[PDB]
Amino acid sequence: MLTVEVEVKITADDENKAEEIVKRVIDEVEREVQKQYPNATITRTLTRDDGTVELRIKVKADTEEKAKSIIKLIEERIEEELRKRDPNATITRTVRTEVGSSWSLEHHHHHH
Repeated sequence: MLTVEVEVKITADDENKAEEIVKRVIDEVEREVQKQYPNATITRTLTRDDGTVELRIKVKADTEEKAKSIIKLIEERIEEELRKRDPNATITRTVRTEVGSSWSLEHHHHHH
């Protein structure tokens, strides 16, 4: 089990609504993801700013690929629902976790 974060910086005219709409999405997707991916735990961290909301979704899952699926469910719904109140909402997705432990120190020379 690995954890992966995605930091989506959202520029919006009404950041106050932007945050609350995204939260509504995260939770309505989360309850479904706990049934489809019972391994995958979603955590959310939003912080508002002068015409911005910094969204950080932390998905702890078996694989970051299946976690990318979960992130995409959140992406589609946050973008849709937010623009329905505020069309100024442009989201900028940046992956905060670059999946390490790539370098496998596989040392083996068995005498037979």
